[PDB]
Amino acid sequence: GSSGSSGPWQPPADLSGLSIEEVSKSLRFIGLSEDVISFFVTEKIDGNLLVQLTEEILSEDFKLSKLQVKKIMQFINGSGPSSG
Repeated sequence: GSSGSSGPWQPPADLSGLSIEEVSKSLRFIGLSEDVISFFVTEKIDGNLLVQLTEEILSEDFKLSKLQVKKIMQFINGSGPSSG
């Protein structure tokens, strides 16, 4: 494809290295709220940080919704045999 809008970007296999900026797009994959994304970039949250974050820290500190914490966790781990 010459010119125009093409070339879809996506997150790598491992989330241990991404930058605070890459994270903003990392969540875009699943499609989260505009507030959630910025909530990470504003908290200096990066790739190495995301992987470090846990459901407990996401519900204790972040205190995000039950759905969010569930969506973010699924992104970190990656495993998902349920296949919604």
